[PDB]
Amino acid sequence: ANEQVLTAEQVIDKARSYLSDEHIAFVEKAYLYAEDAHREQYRKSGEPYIIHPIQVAGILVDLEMDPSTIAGGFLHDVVEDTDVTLDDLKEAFSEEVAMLVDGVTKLGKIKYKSQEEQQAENHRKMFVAMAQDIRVILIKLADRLHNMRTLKHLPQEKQRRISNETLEIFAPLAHRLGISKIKWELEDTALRYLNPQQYYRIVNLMKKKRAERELYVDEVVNEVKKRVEEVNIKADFSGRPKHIYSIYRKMVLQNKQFNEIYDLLAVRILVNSIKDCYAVLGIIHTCWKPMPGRFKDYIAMPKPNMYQSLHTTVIGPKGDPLEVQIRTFEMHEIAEYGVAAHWEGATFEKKLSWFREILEFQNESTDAEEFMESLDLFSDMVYVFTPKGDVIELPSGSVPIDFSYRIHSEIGNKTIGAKVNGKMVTLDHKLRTGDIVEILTSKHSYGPSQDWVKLAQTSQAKHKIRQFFKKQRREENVEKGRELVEKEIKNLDFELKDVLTPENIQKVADKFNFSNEEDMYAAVGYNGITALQVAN
Amino acid sequence: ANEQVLTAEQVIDKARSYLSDEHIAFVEKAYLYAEDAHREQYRKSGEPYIIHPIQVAGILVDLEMDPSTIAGGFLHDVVEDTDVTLDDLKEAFSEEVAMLVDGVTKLGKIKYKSQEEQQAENHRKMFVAMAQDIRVILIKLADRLHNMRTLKHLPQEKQRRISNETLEIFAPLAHRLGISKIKWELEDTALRYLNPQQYYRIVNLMKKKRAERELYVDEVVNEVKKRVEEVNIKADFSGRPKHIYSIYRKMVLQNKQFNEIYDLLAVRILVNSIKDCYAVLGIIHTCWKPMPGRFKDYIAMPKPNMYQSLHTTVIGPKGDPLEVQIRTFEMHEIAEYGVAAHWEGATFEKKLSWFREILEFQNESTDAEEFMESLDLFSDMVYVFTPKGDVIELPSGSVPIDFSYRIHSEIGNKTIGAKVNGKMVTLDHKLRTGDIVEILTSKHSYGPSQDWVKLAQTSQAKHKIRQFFKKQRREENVEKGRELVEKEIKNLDFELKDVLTPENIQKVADKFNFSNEEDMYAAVGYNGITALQVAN
Ligand SMILES: [Mn+2]
Ligand SMILES: [Mn+2]
Repeated sequence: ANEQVLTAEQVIDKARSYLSDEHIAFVEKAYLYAEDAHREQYRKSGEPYIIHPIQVAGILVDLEMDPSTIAGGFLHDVVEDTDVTLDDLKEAFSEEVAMLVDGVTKLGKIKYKSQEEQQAENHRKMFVAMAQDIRVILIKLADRLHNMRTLKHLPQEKQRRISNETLEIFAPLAHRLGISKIKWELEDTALRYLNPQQYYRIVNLMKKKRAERELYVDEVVNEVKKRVEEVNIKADFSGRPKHIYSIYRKMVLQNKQFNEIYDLLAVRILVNSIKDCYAVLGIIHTCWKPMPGRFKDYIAMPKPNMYQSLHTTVIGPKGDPLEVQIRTFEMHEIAEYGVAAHWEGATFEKKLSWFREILEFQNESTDAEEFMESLDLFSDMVYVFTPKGDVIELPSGSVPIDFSYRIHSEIGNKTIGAKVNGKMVTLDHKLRTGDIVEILTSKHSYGPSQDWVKLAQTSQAKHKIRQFFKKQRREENVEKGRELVEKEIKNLDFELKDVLTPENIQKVADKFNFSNEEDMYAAVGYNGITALQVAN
Repeated sequence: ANEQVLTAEQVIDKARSYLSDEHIAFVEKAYLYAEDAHREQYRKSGEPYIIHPIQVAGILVDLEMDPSTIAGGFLHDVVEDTDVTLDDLKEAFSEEVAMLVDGVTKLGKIKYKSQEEQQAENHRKMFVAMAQDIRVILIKLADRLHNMRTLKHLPQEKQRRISNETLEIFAPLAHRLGISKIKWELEDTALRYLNPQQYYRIVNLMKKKRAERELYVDEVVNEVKKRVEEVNIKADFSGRPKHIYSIYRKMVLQNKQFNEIYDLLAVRILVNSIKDCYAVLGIIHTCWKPMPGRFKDYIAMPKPNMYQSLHTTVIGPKGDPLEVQIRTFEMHEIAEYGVAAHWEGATFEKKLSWFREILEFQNESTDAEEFMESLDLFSDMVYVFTPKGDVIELPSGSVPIDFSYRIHSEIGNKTIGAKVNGKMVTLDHKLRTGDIVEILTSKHSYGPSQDWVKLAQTSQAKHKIRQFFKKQRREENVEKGRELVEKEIKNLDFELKDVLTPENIQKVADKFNFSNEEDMYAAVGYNGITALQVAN
């Protein structure tokens, strides 16, 4: 059960799968240089020299990085391990590859610090100063990952020290950049050496219940898709296996004994848009009761490492907890491969600076690893729920009036009150995201008031209110131009015309050839003398 | 048939409908000052003095402008018409109101220019220099609108000269700012004096056919909503009456005789989102054949005056032409009341500068009033059609692979070719917006290739391709770890084990307690010696 060592041709072809011929030639020259560098110069364990740089470059290609990063990973242990120097590499390929390799070597030359967070900050500072980018950090993370994969050949004390350095520096740094695969693998492979007893205990504890958990998952997945595809929203997804080191992270927390750890490796749901995300949220909330306070909105409040999802723990099946996760495919790419997945005339000027800034804030974020509300009122769209499960979007600052007019026009016109998550609110009340809103309606009502056009936020609601008021004005002027001028014209003189009310007078009113007959009456709301002389 | 003169209390209450008490006090003080300014100082025609500023301020409130603009409209004819000077106004209220009133008066003091476009540019330059904003321009447009409304009391030559100045300067300027109501009213009321014969001819020509046109509309509206509400997308809308001066604009064009003017005052459709706009577009294209080249996308290529809609002329009912318009409610607010509808610590710094820039480009846009493709590849979402009418969104640069994977996962995996609007295209072909795409599918196919992950643009398609390749790798390693090691272990020695193939060896393979039994076979794709010794 050891994943094999890949050859160089496979890595070159997998890089060719997403690169052009020039980058392929660059990485091939780098590979040949790395081969000719350590020739007749092998490891202490007797294993060939090029296996380690080849695996580092393969892990880097697995992240699909820039060709300079892959060349540096091929040439990361060439300067101080062989006769080739830094000037040789700078003359060979470029100055940037030299910077990357020199940074990797410098971070290989580490120093002890009195404090732990301070040595983490020193490892961060070396990078940030020598490379605002992560290319050096990525190459070093690949080096450490391959070291963790081939650690069993080393003495046990060295194994434990390397695993400690990984758990205290490299794995939290990988978490800082959003690269989650490397984080999980480093954490698991470090716990395997630091505490093999707890590692295998967690493994064989997950073993017994993962069968009934697969059944729980399959059933909940089936029900979820059967109730989601009805609202005509497609979503490819699967179950999320909870990795071991997170189990130990919550396990060592004395309160969170393994039994009834409330996260129980629930299902993730990948979908196309954010509105679809919140629709799936509402559907899951309507299919099962959510546990209070167990909802986390990492979309409107993204994690500082760009993580973006939606977590909610519900009652679900027979088993009490299930913490469903919902995110989009871009959000999945981010939450999986961080900046490397994210990675214009010059696309490397603002990129590395923003990455340095996100790392300079993620240091403080790692000093307090949990929620630690960040920054905000930046989001423009709030997604509100209907009690049945439907989720509708509104501009931030929208009122329940906008909600009602978004549901239906007639439903909006006859609005009286509003209930936000079971609370009698005012129509002026602002709408947050996620809260469930239901409006009070009755056809026995005149309609809106003059204040509705002011306190509304959605343009649609304002438009419909203007339309309603204009219709009312038209009917008002028509009632005037019927009754008031039906008397005012010839109060006594039309007594015959009050006896005989024919349609020929309609025709003599049509010779004015205004827009409409209803308009023939509506114009009277302004002028009353025109039809006063043409009563003939 | 003359719309009445509104009082001051009505305008103050309508401003109160969307303002606070302080702005109401400001506009009330401005109104009282305007009343006491021209007291015992009436017009040449004998009409009271305050009617004109009151109507100007009422038109400004109808646009719901800032209180300073309404105060200036109340006080636009106070400086040079009364004893009150500019310093009096500057000491009374502020410096900004003084700037606005002085600009209005300066543009009332106009100069003749040798060229027509040059005098239009002079009228633009006076504004832009004295006010990068439109507040002065808005007050002057309201002044000119009220002058056009009360023009019948003036001599005919003065009527025609004022209407000419309106048609050559004020109406095109209102069009420059996107304010369309004022543009239409000014154009119609100017054509009424400049060419009453053609005005009333167009009126009584529209009269005869507008009945059958109302029938055509009602029927098309009914069919459209009946076929749109089925796809579960709501849209409030109505018919769009074609104003008279546009009829004359196309009529004076010798080719476009009134008969079969291809625009025939078709229906507009207001909807919530842009995706809904293009969905309505596809539905209308599937219900009736579109006329070639009669489609205009003013959403992806907005008019320089911020106009944003979607026009398409189709065959429709018995009658040959019908040019349906589709836009959102924000787009409707824009296309109706321009910048005044559009109108942060300081919200007036960038606003007026951007408005000045849009006017400095709309001058050139008015020198060539028609399409005049502007700027671009700025839009991020391309909306593609399915031949049935469904419209799906993609990121710009998406390939038909992304389209197929967006339709369905299985449909995507078995993709072979693609047809864009009836043309056999490559899967590498980039997708424009609006074109109809249909992919070729067949379950007799292995699946994607290594190039698909590269040339795809949607993250969802890349994710599904990675998943497919990983499933194939798993099954490949399982086939290996069945056959190759089923022989390689004990080629002759397991002849008994080839005779007896029981499930107890499955149990001795389960004592390794790896993840899954399928994983018990999949791990053999890397290591083949572990199960070689435990054949017992
Ligand atoms: Mn190394
Ligand atoms: Mn005036």
